[PDB]
Amino acid sequence: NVNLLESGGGLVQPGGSLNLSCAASGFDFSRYWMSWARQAPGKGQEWIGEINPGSSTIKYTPSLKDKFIISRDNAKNTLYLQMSKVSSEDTALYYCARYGSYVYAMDYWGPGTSVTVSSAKTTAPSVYPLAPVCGDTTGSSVTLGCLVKGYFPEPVTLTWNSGSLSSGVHTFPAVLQSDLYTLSSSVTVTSSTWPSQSITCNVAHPASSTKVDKKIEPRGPT
Amino acid sequence: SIVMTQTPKFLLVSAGDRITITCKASQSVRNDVAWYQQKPGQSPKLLIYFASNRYTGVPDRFTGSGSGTDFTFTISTVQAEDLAVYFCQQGYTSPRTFGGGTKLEIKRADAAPTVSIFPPSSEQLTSGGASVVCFLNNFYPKDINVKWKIDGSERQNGVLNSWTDQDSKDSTYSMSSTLTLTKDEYERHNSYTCEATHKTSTSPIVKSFNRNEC
Ligand SMILES: *[C@@H]1O[C@H](CO[C@@H]2O[C@@H](C)[C@@H](O)[C@@H](O)[C@@H]2O)[C@@H](O[C@@H]2O[C@H](CO)[C@@H](O[C@@H]3O[C@H](CO[C@H]4O[C@H](CO)[C@@H](O)[C@H](O)[C@@H]4O[C@@H]4O[C@H](CO)[C@@H](O)[C@H](O)[C@H]4NC(C)=O)[C@@H](O)[C@H](O[C@H]4O[C@H](CO)[C@@H](O)[C@H](O)[C@@H]4O[C@@H]4O[C@H](CO)[C@@H](O[C@@H]5O[C@H](CO)[C@H](O)[C@H](O)[C@H]5O)[C@H](O)[C@H]4NC(C)=O)[C@@H]3O)[C@H](O)[C@H]2NC(C)=O)[C@H](O)[C@H]1NC(C)=O
Ligand SMILES: [Cl-]
Repeated sequence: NVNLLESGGGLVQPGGSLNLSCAASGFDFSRYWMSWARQAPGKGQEWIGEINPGSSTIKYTPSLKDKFIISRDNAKNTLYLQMSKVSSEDTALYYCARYGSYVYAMDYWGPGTSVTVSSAKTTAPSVYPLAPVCGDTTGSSVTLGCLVKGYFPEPVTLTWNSGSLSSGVHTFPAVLQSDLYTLSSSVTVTSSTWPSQSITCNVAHPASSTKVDKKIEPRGPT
Repeated sequence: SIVMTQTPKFLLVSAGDRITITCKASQSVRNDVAWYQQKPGQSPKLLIYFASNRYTGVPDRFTGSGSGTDFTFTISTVQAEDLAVYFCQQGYTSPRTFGGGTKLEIKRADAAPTVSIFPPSSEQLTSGGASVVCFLNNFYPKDINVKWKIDGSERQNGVLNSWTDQDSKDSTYSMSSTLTLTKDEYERHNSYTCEATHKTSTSPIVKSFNRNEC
């Protein structure tokens, strides 16, 4: 049961260095070619490089061949990407990928690990509960929200009732302004549900070790 | 390095229709072409390899064809779940370069947005800021305009908008609009309004509150 899981991403200052890891399971890692790719914000996928099972062949895209180094540890089932001299164009989601048997096609991609290259300071979010006033409803349902402001870098993870509530949820892409992100999420439930069944927004920001629960409480008729 | 030129960059199709994407290589790449599908929030999945072979478990409606420099990818009957970015790749020589991608959007029946407005939370007001939030949810088509008014006067400075990707389940879009003031400016006015203009109605959808009144 094939699995890849990248780790090691996060904020790195321009000109700095960062090592990414890719943990593999569910197949004989020592028999497969492996590769890295990345997707920068708003751009398509970009192939970074590849490495054969015995590490005797390692190839890169020319623009990256002097910044990045690919390596692998077959004994530990791990693939690595050594990033150095990074710049703003290296900000991206980085993916590790297996090549299919005897083909140069990428038949399994990991979930990705986010890297941000910036000199802006790490900042913790403020988390604000949003409830309607004056009894505002849309028909038979009510919409509540959660506003996450003033943080850096991405990512923030937002859930509702620790993930138990996923239907009727819209979580919007984070938007950057003056080196701080805003993110918001709305949840729509039936008027009967709330507030008798509590609704809580959970926000996690590992870069600032922030973990916040904000219960939504009424400020108008229910 | 070989350039893979992928067209069109965008596709808007109704469910049930056929689509064809084209990838042209700057030099011959034999049959060493792969096609991938990347759904919103997910990693890419391999659909086609060696130009025209379906990868294990890929459904029949996906096919590819071509050789040399000219390659196509076809969905015979598009389904709503096929909303994704599709991209080609040549694997003939290194670097194994990708095409620029095609974003496939799904056509559906018109839907007016569901609009909700929220005054600043008291927690934020304590810290000296004041954000007013308007959600405009589950609408189609995607083109929509939001205007903020404060005591009847349009406000543009301080507005931050975010849009979801098209939903794979109901094929709608949603949008969030946040107007951020200082607490002092917020308390200088009483009426806050978010007005949505969308092709479904001749009239704007107007959601409003007064700081002092219900
Ligand atoms: C990302 O990963 C990579 C790879 O790691 C592996 O893969 C990953 C995925 C993991 O699995 C990981 O577990 C794996 O290991 C990491 O790279 C490693 O990084 C460490 C540092 O953190 C390096 O360790 C250093 O190695 C130096 C020797 O390196 C040379 O030889 C190595 C073995 O062959 C070779 O691998 C290196 O590439 C390098 O090779 C040379 O390279 C140069 C230029 O590139 C060439 O010109 C040479 O020709 C070439 N030679 C050869 C034979 O190839 C050690 O010297 C160094 O020790 C010093 O530093 C540590 C602190 O880091 C101290 O604790 C030590 O005590 C020692 O300190 C030094 O002490 C001397 C005194 O004896 C001082 O000299 C004095 O200095 C004065 C001026 O200040 C005066 O000049 C005075 O006269 C003079 O005597 C030194 O100043 C002092 N230096 C310091 C800094 O304090 C250390 O052991 C690994 O080599 C490197 N491995 C690879 C493969 O790259 C990477 O870190 C990681 N990054 C991140 C962000 O995670
Ligand atoms: Cl590429």
